[PDB]
Amino acid sequence: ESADLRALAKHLYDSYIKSFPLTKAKARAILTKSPFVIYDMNSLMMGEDKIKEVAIRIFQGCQFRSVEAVQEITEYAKSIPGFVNLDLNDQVTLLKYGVHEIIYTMLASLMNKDGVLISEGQGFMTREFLKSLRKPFGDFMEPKFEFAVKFNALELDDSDLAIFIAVIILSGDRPGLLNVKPIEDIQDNLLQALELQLKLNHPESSQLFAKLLQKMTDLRQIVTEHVQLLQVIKKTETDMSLHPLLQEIY
Amino acid sequence: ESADLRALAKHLYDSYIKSFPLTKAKARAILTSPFVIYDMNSLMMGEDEVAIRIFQGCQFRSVEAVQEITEYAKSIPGFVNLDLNDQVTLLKYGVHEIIYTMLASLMNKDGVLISEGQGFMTREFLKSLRKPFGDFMEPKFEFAVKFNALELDDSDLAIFIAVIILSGDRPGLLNVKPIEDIQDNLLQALELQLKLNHPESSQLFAKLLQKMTDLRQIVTEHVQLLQVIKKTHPLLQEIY
Ligand SMILES: O=C(O)c1c(Sc2ccccc2)c2cc(Cl)ccc2n1Cc1ccc(Cl)cc1
Ligand SMILES: O=C(O)c1c(Sc2ccccc2)c2cc(Cl)ccc2n1Cc1ccc(Cl)cc1
Repeated sequence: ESADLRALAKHLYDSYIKSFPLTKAKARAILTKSPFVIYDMNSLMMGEDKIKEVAIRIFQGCQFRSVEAVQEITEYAKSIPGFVNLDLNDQVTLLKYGVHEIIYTMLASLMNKDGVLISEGQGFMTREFLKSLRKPFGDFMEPKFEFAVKFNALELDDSDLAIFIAVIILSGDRPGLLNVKPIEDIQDNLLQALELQLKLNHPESSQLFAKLLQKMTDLRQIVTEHVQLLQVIKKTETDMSLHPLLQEIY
Repeated sequence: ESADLRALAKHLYDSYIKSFPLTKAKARAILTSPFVIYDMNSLMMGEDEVAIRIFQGCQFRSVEAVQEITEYAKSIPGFVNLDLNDQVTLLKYGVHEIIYTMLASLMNKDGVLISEGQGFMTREFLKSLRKPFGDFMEPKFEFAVKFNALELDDSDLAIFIAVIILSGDRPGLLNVKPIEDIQDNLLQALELQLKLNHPESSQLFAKLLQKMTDLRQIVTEHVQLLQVIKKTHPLLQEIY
């Protein structure tokens, strides 16, 4: 029956709002109290005032905020009906891989073709400034921006993304999973949830479900580059430290 | 209205049984099948440091518990109509007070029900621990003995725990008016329920409102201990 899921879709929006303070809705407003834009070396030196080299400072900046994003997605995951009940060793597995795919989804919410929100929306930072960095980091965030723009085209809601965020973490198709059946069953309901939500919220985006499920192809492909790229920067610069929570995931 | 109150009582009760798989009725039934843990040796058998592993299962369950509490607060009339920030606050603080209340329904003098009922840890086993954990649950056991002496049923608890949840004095509530507004309602319902289901028990109502002073005691003191437990996985620490 519908109300089964309609109400499940509600439970998850409400947790979504309660777990991530920068929503797609809040970003879209501040991308159309305006952000301080950074598009040059010095505008970064203002960015300190207003809100080791730059490419390394700015990389370590992506890392702190991601340690706090991983915090946010754990909080959200606990909320998902079933997840807390599952095997403990697999909870840790689902997050270990389920995190990054979530990140570059929420990322897209903060992105347009031109750049990316920063410091909780306080600032903006160009897609072309980023390209113009130090040899390893001049390619740090480029495919993100590419996928951001194709992914954002579906023009998803927050309420949509909350169920899709759910489906992601509860994969089953993940490496190291002892009990796969109960994961895959939670997801059968989340997919069932998601299906009706895309019909109702976006009644024109025909095969939006299909076209959304399709973007999990793009998403892993992104994670793969980030991993081996992230793996380089350790060899280039063993001076750099990583946060242990980020270590675990990686 | 004498009839409205009897309605809130039932809506709350009903939601409570859906919300909580293991009732105090059937937890009492069990207590008088369950695999007991009384030795170290029973333990390594029932699984199929050691002081650490036991503490940390209390953890995994304590987090399952939280979720079924959040599910249950949903059905409290107009709970959801509250400011979402305020919902988070009420749950955040009340959750612990309701865990020991429900941990009473699993406890008797000599130990506590385990694994959603399939087990029984001796109270004397629990007492027989290391200084970091050898009087961990000892305080708890005294609360539940005195608490269970009020012979509340789940019909009463289901109204009682709703009231814990909406206690309007929590740190950081933004709009306290409706929070107390509902609590006034659940109080009015709990009065009628205690006076109906136990007309023999005089001032039971008054006596339940004092154990809430105990609950706030046992919860700060437990807080105090899970920071003393910080004087002895990164992704898992974050889970808890
Ligand atoms: O501090 C920040 O919030 C920040 C930073 S770090 C920073 C912020 C202000 C001045 C200097 C550095 C960042 C760096 C990149 Cl290359 C991309 C996004 C960044 N952000 C925003 C952000 C980072 C990660 C995620 Cl998952 C979402 C938003
Ligand atoms: O998973 C359980 O059912 C359980 C546990 S979990 C456990 C069982 C066997 C060995 C180690 C941990 C538990 C531990 C303690 Cl020191 C006290 C009560 C405990 N329980 C009963 C319990 C029921 C509910 C909640 Cl909120 C917390 C604990």
